[PDB]
Amino acid sequence: PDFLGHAENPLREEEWARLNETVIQVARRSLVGRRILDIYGPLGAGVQTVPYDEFQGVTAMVFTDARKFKTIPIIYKDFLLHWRDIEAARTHNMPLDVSAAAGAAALCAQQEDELIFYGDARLGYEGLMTANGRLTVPLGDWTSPGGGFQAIVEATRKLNEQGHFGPYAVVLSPRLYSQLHRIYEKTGVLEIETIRQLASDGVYQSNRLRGESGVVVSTGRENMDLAVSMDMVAAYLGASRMNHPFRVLEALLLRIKHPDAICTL
Amino acid sequence: PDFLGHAENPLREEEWARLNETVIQVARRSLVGRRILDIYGPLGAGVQTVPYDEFQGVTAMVFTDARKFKTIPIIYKDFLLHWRDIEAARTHNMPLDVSAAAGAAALCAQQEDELIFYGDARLGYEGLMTANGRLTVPLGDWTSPGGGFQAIVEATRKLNEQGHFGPYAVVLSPRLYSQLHRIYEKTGVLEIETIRQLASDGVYQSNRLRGESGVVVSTGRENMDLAVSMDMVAAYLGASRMNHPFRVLEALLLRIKHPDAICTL
Amino acid sequence: PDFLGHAENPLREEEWARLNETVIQVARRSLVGRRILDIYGPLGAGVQTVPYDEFQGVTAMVFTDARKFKTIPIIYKDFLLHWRDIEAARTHNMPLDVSAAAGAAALCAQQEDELIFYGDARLGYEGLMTANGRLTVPLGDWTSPGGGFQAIVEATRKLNEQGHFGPYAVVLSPRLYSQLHRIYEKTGVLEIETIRQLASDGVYQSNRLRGESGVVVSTGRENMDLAVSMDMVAAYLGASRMNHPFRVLEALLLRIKHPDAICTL
Amino acid sequence: PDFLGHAENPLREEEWARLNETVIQVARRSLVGRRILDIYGPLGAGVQTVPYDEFQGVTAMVFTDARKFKTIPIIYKDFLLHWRDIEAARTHNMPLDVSAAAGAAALCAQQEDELIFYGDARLGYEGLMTANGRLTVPLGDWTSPGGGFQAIVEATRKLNEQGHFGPYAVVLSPRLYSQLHRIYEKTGVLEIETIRQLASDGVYQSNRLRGESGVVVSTGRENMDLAVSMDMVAAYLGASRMNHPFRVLEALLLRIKHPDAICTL
Repeated sequence: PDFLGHAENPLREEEWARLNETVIQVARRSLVGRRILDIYGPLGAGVQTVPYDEFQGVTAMVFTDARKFKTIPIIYKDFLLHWRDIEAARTHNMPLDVSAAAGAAALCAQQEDELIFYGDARLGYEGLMTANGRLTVPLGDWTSPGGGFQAIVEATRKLNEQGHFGPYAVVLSPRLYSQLHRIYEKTGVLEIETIRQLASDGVYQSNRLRGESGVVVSTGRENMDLAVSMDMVAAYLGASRMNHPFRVLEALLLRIKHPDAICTL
Repeated sequence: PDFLGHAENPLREEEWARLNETVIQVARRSLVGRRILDIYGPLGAGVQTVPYDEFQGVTAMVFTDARKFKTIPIIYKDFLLHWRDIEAARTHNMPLDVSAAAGAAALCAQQEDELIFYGDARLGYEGLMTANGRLTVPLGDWTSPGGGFQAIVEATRKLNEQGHFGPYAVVLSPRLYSQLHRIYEKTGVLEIETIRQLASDGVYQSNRLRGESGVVVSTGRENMDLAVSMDMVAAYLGASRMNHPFRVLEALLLRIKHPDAICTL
Repeated sequence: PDFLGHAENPLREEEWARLNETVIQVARRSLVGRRILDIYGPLGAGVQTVPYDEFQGVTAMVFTDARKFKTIPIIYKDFLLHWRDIEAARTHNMPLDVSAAAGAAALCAQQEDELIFYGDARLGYEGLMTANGRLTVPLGDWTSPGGGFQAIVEATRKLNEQGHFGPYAVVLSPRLYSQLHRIYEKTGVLEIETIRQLASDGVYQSNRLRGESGVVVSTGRENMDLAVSMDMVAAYLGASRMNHPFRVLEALLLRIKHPDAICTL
Repeated sequence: PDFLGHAENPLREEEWARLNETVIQVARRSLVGRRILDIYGPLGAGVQTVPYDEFQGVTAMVFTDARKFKTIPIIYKDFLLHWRDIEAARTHNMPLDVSAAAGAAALCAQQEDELIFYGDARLGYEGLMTANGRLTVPLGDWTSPGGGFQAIVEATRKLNEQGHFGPYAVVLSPRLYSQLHRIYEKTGVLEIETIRQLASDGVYQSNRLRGESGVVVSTGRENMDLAVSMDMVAAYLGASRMNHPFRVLEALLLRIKHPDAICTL
């Protein structure tokens, strides 16, 4: 009967394909970090450590590669399919409900963006909001109509003088996004279109930022990367008590190879 | 073991293809000069001199081709891959990190744009900012709202009277770009849209220009060319001390076949 | 002529085999550390980081493998074969002189033993003489006939009470080795035979130890390992100026997975 | 991907062979009981009860085999391999780390020797230190130089008068082993060589014995056996939460078929 037995992929190939498509699609729709960072290609699930810097190195002599090494975190969320649903979908209703997968993937991607913007801060992971040498600037009197473009211009000037010209990118909190998206306030048209023309790559909004945020970054690779050990895939754990629990995995590591292209408002 | 040996392409065909794709892609994204100049097709790395003018020529008689001849410069930047990384990527992590290639290509393309806009000025190379018979015009009181469009109009009029009508193109410094991109200042809408409609080919911004710049040019071929000896390719030098150093090459020459279509602000 | 050309293995397969045999043989004869430490098998030259501990680990949740990660050093020594010698040995004298390889390998193995016993101490590497939680004991009045066996017995008792019984091993400095190897001094026969019977694995002498040393360790695996990235092989660098320089490589890392089985005199 | 699936031997045949070789090798090195007891051959994991005596047996009549029957204990220790390590070793580093297996096997073999020498004493299991009819003898004034050989001689005499001549074997505690291994103390040479010549099979040391111990036994089969249900093998339990837990099994039973060849000091 094949269901009075333990395990080894209760779902068929079509159902696995549908599940993976759903999880990948909702991840791609939700994630905002993966739209300004070039990704070090998918290395495979085997790797656990990746270099964090750039290779600039030159009786017996000993040579120790002194760049840096950091371990790759792993993000997961659990979800459960009832016993009878799979057995039905194998003969009964051809669709298999994958609502739980969508919910789990949404939570996982939200945690991913939170991890990129804020590091764990005690495990040693760093982030676009906590990187050392962050080029911090003050962003005060934002409520004044026309006081947000000034901070963006001074920030991009500070990055230009440090040697980092080229296309920029801006990630703003929802409140600041609305404030800059509502008013004209300086000379001409809405004071988010001028910033969008200044950034030349895009101005995005991230829900994970706190009340006041808004870093501008230099989108070029070799400034900041994103090591993808493996993209979001759904994995089967094992039939606990004749049900079927799964897990959606992801293993990303932000590496700030050059923390000069960061400027926090 | 193939790594206790010297040389001859440590990278496989797939890795070479990825490296060349990365370098070409970042070059194409960064370069601004190659968007207003038609390119004399890639001649191959063999050539070292190209004619700089147009052929208009008519006891024994001697005939000397008296047009002009100039040598083609070559732009390069070095980068280094560690020894173990290639050996790993051959069996371990399938990706090979090409961050260094991206950085080197960005620097090389920046130097390319600098070379086009400013010549070497002592090696004899000339440029859109230093060409003789440049049709120089004064650009003063730019800060006055509505004082930038006037200079563009007088410049395009000066080019029209010299016999060079047709589509134009404008390359402005970042400061002037923002100043014209921020204000309405004359009659109607933002005073960069009217200039964009006047130019009919595009108004671009180049980071390599100094504080005050902004030439307008006639985009037609036979007015100004761009001799491409070879596009940006990554070349392997030779394993110095069991590491692997590379070099990204480029050989371009701007030739101003007719310095009437230039006007510096 | 094949010698008016650059590179790619000037030596034939027989000569390479002889060279590798010589270097491996002298290494195996000289090394004393590899006789009390089980080796994590040769991982291949690709790997650069290995775990330093034992896996004991258990809105979305993030899991960071928190054991430890350390990079694998690399030990090398250079040697040079004259130009004409290889060309002769290809037709003239069938032997190729490999004296330089033997000297380089001896120096490399000496540095290896020094590295195992003393860590680099500033690069972060640790060693049987500097490990934290070392169970230090005082070894005074060694000159007194019969005062060396007492220290060994108290040290092995201290290890027994900590939970580490099983076979032991002892590594003594040359001076202490002679002192214990010269005198009877307690009850019966030479006071190095009783210690040898107590250790049950062997009492060895290492030249790299300073004046006063003599740790006793528990030889079992899972107490202390030795990660072998690659054994000593001779590698060819590249014909600099028509000569032929080589290099003998080695990449070992001592990992003290459990610094309870150490006791320094 | 074969790792987004549950179970059925995550390790390949080579890795299983290496694991079993490591566990068996460390067991064989550590165990001291299996060096004086002939083993009733490996019966297979199926059996759970073995006879404990020797068959000496002769309206309807009923015949009940009245020898004895005892159940075979099972000794295990758990260890865990991380999720990513197996996936890496399948493509990345060819070695698989088996340190945990070595530690678990060492603990299991230590428990085995403890079980042989001391029975469970409440489950009914018996041992060379607790067997009834043990021929107990007093071993006092051991510290006196030459007072240990006397006890061994009187013990072997007591066994000889009981009808059990033939080769003997001696298992002594570490303290008594050192005391007899340090002094000459009677007539000639070290007072452990004479006992070794008296025993004719070997004098061994076991760490599991308490402060004062030292039985001498008659090594012949049919006096005392060792029923091996199955030797130490590593078994896979099942992927709990995408990790991989294992277990090393062993099922031995000491059976004292004739408790006359025992004499406790």
